[PDB]
Amino acid sequence: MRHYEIVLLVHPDQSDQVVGMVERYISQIKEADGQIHRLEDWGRRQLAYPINKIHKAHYILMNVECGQSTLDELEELFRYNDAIIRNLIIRREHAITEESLLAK
Amino acid sequence: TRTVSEGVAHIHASFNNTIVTITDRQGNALAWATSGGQGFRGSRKSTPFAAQVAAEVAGKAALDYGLKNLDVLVKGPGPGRESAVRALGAVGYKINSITDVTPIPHNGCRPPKKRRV
Amino acid sequence: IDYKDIDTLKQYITENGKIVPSRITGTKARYQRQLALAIKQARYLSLIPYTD
Amino acid sequence: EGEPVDVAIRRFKRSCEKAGVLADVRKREFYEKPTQERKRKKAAAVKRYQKKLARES
Amino acid sequence: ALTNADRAEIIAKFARAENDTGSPEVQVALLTAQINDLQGHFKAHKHDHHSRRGLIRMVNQRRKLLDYLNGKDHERYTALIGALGLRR
RNA sequence: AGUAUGGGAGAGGAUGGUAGAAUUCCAGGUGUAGCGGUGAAAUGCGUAGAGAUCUGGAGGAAUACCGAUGGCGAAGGCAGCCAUCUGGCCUAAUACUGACGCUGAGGUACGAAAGCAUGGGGAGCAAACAGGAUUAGAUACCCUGGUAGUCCAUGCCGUAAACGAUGUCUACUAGCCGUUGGGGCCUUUGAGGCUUUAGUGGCGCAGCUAACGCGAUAAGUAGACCGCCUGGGGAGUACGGUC
Repeated sequence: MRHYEIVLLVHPDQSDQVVGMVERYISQIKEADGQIHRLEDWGRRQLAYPINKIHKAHYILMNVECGQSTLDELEELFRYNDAIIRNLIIRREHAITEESLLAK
Repeated sequence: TRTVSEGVAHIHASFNNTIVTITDRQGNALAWATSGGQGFRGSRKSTPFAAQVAAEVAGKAALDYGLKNLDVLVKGPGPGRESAVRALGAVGYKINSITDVTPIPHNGCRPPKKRRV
Repeated sequence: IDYKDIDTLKQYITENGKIVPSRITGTKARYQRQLALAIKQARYLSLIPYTD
Repeated sequence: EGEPVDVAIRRFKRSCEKAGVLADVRKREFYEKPTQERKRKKAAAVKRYQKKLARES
Repeated sequence: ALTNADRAEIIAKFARAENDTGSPEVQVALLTAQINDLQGHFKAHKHDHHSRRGLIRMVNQRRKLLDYLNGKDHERYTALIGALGLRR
């Protein structure tokens, strides 16, 4: 019942399987009511500073509407998935559907 | 024995004393000098001239390893920081770049009290 | 303004990473607050360096 | 390439002065209380405002 | 907290006249609903002193409106306190 | 005076997670004589090898830049980022209740730091304390170490130059120049100008004041209710009483 932007930085070594986890999370969100307003892959980039001795990583962006329970479950999954290093959850009011920058 | 073409010199400048150390890249030290080492013991340690003589001694020591070019990193507020680089230039080493590496905390520990001198 | 706009952010970020004062940038107060929040989020997400 | 070492040192000194790194360590040398910090900031603001008003008028 | 729908329902239930929003009954009902809702919050947060002041303000306002309504019309006051379960 | 619906700004409060700078320590590599400190010294420290630099790990506390005569809060006070719970305030025209108000003896709630009770934590700083210095003397100012405490949870204590040294509420009384959050109007080529509202500042007429000075944020002109004063010391003290 709220809009959220999800930013995930994922390990390059495990970046080969990202299509699996993204689909799994999409299914989990769709389970309750589901609203995936936007899903974007920024592409592999170089981290400004070494994060856990990883000089580069992959960036995922998701503009989603979901319930509070879905929010908690997603946070738990992000915490307990090792491949996902660093995540950001930001509550937003109203929807963003236009194609975001840095995704070209 | 080992000879390295590249060098890096750290000038640790403090109010009480000034120090210069020449190392190779990756941080393995070669030679070091101090104001007290070349005499000048006491409050005279802070004088810039002590830094000049220390830099001269350090350059002479590094001549054996024969690094003709060295980066320079100056850390800490102290007199003679300019004198150290001037002495290195007079010795003749080629400075690739000069930078300040003094650390600034992001509001960390409590400093000591003020002095009622 | 948002965190992702590194090109715009760098203009109001100094070379050392310090945020530029409103005195120099000639900006409105609300804009400066939004800008600083965006900068901090960006350097958390590792799109710009905290220092150097 | 051919810039003198003295000129390079002077340029580095000017760059450091612009950066203001040394002032941070000078401040960090000793701890200060909020009571003194508030007074210092208020006095600085008053002086700046007075100077600006004098220039304008 | 409380949505707009539930407030609309209390307004409809206690509205003396159409569009009536400022009646003592409507105001007292809204205050009582809000006070009961905050009861859940104050158990999870015992030391939130800054919001308890607003809760106290709500209670005082309800007391004032109830006393005014009692002065204006005794039967209405009895009906309202009976409907909402208020002891006084 | 109050209510419903739309919009806005904010370090307002409570819980949990998380990021980076720096300090201390621990372990590995380079390598040789000092390091530290002061007005000058000395205590202290260093060849079972320091200081310096790089690498890796542990832990505690606090949030650089932004930052402001800026913002929020009844006051005391509040500053990295994210989520959840939650109080107030500003803003436009309609709709609704119809004086439902102001103050307030008793009473009650909150209330910086220090201090107290149980359990935990302890990096840096540091009352007491040890030592080195200056001094006719040093019991201190300086220097080398250092405990309680500073931190977290759960309670108590109820005191500050807790200050604007100026109790709350209402109406009226020349002007000039700033700033923060809103509303409206005119230019235009998109940013400017004007007015209004709620806050926050600098000059200033009348008026007031012993003087200093205040001056639409009154200490001016008037009204409502409250607290408090009656030469200095003895004295916020003795006895009694409540906690």
